[PDB]
Amino acid sequence: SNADHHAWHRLLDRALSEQHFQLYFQPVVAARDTHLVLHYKVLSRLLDEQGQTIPAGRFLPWLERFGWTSRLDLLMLEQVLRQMASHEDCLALNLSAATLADPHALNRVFEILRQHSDLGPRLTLEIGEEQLPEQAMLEQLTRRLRELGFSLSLQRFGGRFSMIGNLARLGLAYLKIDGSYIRDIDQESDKRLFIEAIQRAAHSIDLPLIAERVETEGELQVIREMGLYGVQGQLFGEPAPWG
Amino acid sequence: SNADHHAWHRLLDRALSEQHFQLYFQPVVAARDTHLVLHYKVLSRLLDEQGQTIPAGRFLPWLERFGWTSRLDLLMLEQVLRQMASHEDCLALNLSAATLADPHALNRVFEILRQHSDLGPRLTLEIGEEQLPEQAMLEQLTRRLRELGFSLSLQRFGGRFSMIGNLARLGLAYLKIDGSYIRDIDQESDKRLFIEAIQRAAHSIDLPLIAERVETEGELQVIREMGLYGVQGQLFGEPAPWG
Repeated sequence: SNADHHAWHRLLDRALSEQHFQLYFQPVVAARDTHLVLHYKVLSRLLDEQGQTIPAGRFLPWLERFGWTSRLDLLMLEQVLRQMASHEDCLALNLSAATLADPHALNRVFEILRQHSDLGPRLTLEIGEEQLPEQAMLEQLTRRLRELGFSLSLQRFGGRFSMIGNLARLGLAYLKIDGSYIRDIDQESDKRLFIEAIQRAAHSIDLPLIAERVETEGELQVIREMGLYGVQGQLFGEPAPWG
Repeated sequence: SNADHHAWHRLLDRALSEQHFQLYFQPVVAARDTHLVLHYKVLSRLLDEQGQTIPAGRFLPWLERFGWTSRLDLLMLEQVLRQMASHEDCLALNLSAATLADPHALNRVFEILRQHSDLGPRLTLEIGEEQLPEQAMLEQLTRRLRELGFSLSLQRFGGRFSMIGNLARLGLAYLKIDGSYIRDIDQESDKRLFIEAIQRAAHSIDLPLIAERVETEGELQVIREMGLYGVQGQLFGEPAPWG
């Protein structure tokens, strides 16, 4: 694969520099009524010669090996902020540990955000739990974002529940729960006790909860019945260009 | 270290076959009154020529590399059950993933337990969360132990909180919380929110909670104030032969 590295490498580099990434939008909706959307998660895709889509699951890895993940983040950031002037809907954008660990990258982000202060309300940046900063830089990060008027969320949440307490300082916009803790909850009640604990803690600190990766009407009903704020997943069609 | 392997190897093998392990007892006590003991955790030590002690932290690793961890478990088991006839106090014994993954080992354990049915009430076997069996074998395990009249506990608990729900089926005697979630709780309030969630879930299923590794009077007070059942740690002297 000495070569494959070259193929992908020569691929992504040009995609970063030429803006070959397409903007795709996954609806995140209300558990109580899935016809109500809360905001749209923003996804990045690539188009093959045929026009077919290429998911990040197939190219992120390559971005990681090359250490260009920051490089993307920013392309999406600017590209999105640009997209957002055409409308007045709420968006959620992905942020990568790669971009956070790199001081130069952040500062870039803040420089960008500064140019688009008017879109603070409508843009929530999401970072993953799995790949998360130390306590100190995290509180700093939210401060920097509060000053600029932007919201921060966590996703893939659930494994670092132990840290639930430090989240209050912050003022996260919401908490997106890893869909693994929700999978077949309809037929595996042992899973609900965990969720409850979350709600009782989240509710406690006025943090809304969104259920990630809901794939079946069964899971939807119990989430609805347990009263979580939000829901997203395959169960609501595929993501898609801005229609 | 090609040699060190031989040194330790020729060491432990003889200790397993000759019974060179010494029985040591760490008191686990009531949070509300540390003069009340609930049971004694059982520890295994080795004696150097001088008489000084040798903690498992220094020999377990070697036992792992050689795959003799099961081999020990059973030595302790029998040795302990033997110790227990001389008294009427409650004991807690360590059980290793190594022994659980090995069908032959278990069966040995059950064969041993069968010979000492009269000591069911007084012996609680503890297994760690970190190193834990799949769901199916776990429920089977407790069944096998219920039939024989012995109690099971979890320790190092907290990281796999997500599994809290499946614990009800079981009938664990107690839940021993990893002392990492308790460290400087006196001065780090962000830690208490996590504990609360635990209590509200544990209490929910009538599972008592014990705080592992309490090292300071500060930690003790907040645990006491939050109302956890049990406490153990360096703060209550060193372990020791049966006095």
